Amino acid sequence: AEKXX
Amino acid sequence: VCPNIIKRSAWEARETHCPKMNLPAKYVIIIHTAGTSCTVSTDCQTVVRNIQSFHMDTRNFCDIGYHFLVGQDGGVYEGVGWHIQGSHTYGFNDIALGIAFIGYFVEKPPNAAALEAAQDLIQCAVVEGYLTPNYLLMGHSDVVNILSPGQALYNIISTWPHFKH
Repeated sequence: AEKXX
Repeated sequence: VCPNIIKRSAWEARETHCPKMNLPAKYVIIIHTAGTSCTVSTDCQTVVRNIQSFHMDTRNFCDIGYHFLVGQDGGVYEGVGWHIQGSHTYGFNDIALGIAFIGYFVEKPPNAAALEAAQDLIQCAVVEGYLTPNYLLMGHSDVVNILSPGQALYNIISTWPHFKH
């Protein structure tokens, strides 16, 4: 997994 | 029609109040958990439960980052569901439904039951209006620098309709 961005 | 779908209550998900996902999503991003796999439903729930707590407790996400997960048991597990923001891909958490195959698939691909369940799921999303008809399908690695969903799995989805080449 990568939240926000 | 739509595959069964095992809900959060079934795998005893912790309670949260996270931001809503605005439907319909424009993309579908394929991911693998890169962890252990599971071929029986009770084993998969435990795996999902631990992921939620890993994401929440160590990655500090609001909840499990996936919208749904798929097991080698041919089961579709509810992550945060269709209505909640995701925490799976930078810049696409509000516009992309993140679907993770439970397991590690660089050398070996998910079994037929898993691959099949994943597709029935995608089909359902369109039919139900959760996904735009012209949606784009992409591999986690096409979007961001990350080791997902794994080459073996990548080769399979790249032959899928809507896969963005």
